[PDB]
Amino acid sequence: EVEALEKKVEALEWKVQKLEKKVEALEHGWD
Amino acid sequence: EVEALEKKVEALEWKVQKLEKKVEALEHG
Amino acid sequence: EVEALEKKVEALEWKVQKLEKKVEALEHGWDGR
Repeated sequence: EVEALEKKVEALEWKVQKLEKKVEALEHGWD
Repeated sequence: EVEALEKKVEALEWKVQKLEKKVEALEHG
Repeated sequence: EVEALEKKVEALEWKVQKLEKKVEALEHGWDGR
């Protein structure tokens, strides 16, 4: 059960860092 | 303790999915 | 182990909430957008 939780958190941490990059690009008008 | 964590992870999982869809829209129209 | 999950989860909540604010601001064009 906590092993399953840990995989879920690892994937969230990934999705969230990708979201952070996308949102910063949008905020800053990057590129 | 663990059950409470499971609730928090589900809540986060849902919010991140909504974020992904909205950000994706934002990148198009 | 479980203590570590709990801190990771807490971090995520702060970041996810920051992301929602930013994304809503972008979507509604708040404060010039």
